[PDB]
Amino acid sequence: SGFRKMAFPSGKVEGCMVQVTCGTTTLNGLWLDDVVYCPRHVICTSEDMLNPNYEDLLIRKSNHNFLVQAGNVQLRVIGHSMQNCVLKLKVDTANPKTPKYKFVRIQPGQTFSVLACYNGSPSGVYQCAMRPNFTIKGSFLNGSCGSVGFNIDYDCVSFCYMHHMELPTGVHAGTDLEGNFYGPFVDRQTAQAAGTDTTITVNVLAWLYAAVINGDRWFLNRFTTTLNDFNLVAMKYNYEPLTQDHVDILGPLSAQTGIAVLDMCASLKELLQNGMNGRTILGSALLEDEFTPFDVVRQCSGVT
Amino acid sequence: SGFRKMAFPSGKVEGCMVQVTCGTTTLNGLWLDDVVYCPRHVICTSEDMLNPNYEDLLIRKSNHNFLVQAGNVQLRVIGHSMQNCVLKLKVDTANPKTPKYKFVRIQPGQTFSVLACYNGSPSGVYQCAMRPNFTIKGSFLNGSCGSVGFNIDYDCVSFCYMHHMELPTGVHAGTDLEGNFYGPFVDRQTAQAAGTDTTITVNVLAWLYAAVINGDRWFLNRFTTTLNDFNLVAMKYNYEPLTQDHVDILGPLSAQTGIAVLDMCASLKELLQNGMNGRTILGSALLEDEFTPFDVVRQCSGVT
Ligand SMILES: *[C@]1(O)C(=O)N(CC(=O)O)c2ccc(CC)cc21
Ligand SMILES: *[C@]1(O)C(=O)N(CC(=O)O)c2ccc(CC)cc21
Repeated sequence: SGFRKMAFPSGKVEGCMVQVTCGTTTLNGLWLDDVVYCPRHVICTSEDMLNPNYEDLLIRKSNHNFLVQAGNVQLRVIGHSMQNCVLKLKVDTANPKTPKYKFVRIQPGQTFSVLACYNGSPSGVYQCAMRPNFTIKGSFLNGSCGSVGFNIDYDCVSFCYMHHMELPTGVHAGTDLEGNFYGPFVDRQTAQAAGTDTTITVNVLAWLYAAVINGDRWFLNRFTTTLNDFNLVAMKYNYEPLTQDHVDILGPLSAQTGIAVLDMCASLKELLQNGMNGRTILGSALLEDEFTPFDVVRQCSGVT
Repeated sequence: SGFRKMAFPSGKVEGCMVQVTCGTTTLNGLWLDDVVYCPRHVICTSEDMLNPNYEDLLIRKSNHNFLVQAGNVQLRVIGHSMQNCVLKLKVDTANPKTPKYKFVRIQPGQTFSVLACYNGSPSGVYQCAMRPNFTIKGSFLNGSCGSVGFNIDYDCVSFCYMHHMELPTGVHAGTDLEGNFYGPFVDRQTAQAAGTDTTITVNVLAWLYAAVINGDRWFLNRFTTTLNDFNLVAMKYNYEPLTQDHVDILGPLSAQTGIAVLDMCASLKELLQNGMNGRTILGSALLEDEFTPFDVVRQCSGVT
């Protein structure tokens, strides 16, 4: 019993974190096999950040200008290339602690763990979600760029995010491990605003199922709804539209609890219209949307 | 910018988790040097749990009745002893991945990370706090016993908790690594009720300082208070009494923000009396009390 915001064990990713320094800029790198992946803005000064031409700035850099340190030992850089917004630094040593891994580009609403690092050293791990506007709400200070987001399936780490930026509003932006930003963001110190940060409806429903499984049932109402009626209310409350794909994904949670997906939708609709009335659900006074249906199944079943 | 519920990187603790089986019961163990620590109720059947006499049950057990597996390899048990509510299993091999470590008994209000495990395998990591009634609100399923709580200071892991029990209300109880339970709980399947779960006042204030540092300032009021006036309101709201020791501990956060501790107390007093009014602080609709002042300093400064 009990339901917590839980991150994946971070050991497999801690064994991959390195420090990358180019001139006077230092950030984090991800060492997998004989390649170190890092934000391409490691080559920039704070002045260059205002309007960088990365291809031009990279002409002035050779292999020996990238200092990669793993623990307290220096790695030899034998090649470098820019792929989208990441630099790939070929090193002469394969990372002995390289886990089984994949690079995945996640969809909005998907959750992942972030191992926040500074100078190639892990400081903490937390769980977050790719917002529908393609930002994440992380906890990142100067030097955190290059910190990665990931999911784990038994022994394989699927890297899905690398941190690159903080928008002027304090929210965060980054890329997949191929260097492609999530959303319309660019690695430039220019005013970039995020779109509407809607609530991830399918995740709120999954978390309502977790609440029922853990005994918080006060919010269960005597109503049902349809996808179209529910979505009219969801639109009004800045909730993402619910599709039949989302209903399908909640099927195992509906089966475990005996609560039809549309009945849970009607309970959510009443919570939106009436509010919490000073009550809590799983120790929260707001509806939590950073647990996917897969997260709820995993946590409630004890997947290791 | 941004403030998250963050756990310590778990790698150092993942390298210590083992599976301990005695007869038909399997739980987790913590392998440090040549000793494996685990809940003494690994020797019990579900029937024994109702009214166990551990000393008597242990007479029927020899070294070879404790099966310890680290990864997919069996460890040889060459000694066993009961210390309070934990068993210490001496093994013939020192754990090669033993980090620098200490065993600490924490005070209520102190936070720590839990690496939830099943069959000696890590499933997730989350941050929690020792409640003032000496329970924790974790996420633990059957077989999670033996999972540990810890804090890290650079390279030294201070183990503070081992999971032993779930109370009939869904809250959790356990011991320090010397086997002494936090609070009045016993390792027996008998109705045990928790006392008042008060709010950790000093932690709420630390989190209000984190909110100010991250730009959420709407709640800052034009008032001040005294410790005695504040405590009269805190008692009414089931908040822990604030002492001058707590004020001292908030000193660095008071200095960083320029907000006197007693002014923050008056802002908290107004939040308690007026409520949030549908507003949020750091994405929360309730006042968060599972960040200590040390956690706020660490996260806001980037300690690795
Ligand atoms: C990136 O290098 C970094 O560490 N940060 C700080 C952060 O808080 O995220 C940051 C902020 C902005 C930019 C512009 C692309 C880069 C970085
Ligand atoms: C302990 O062996 C365990 O794993 N659990 C399950 C839990 O959800 O915490 C448990 C519950 C009760 C007791 C009685 C002491 C032991 C354990």
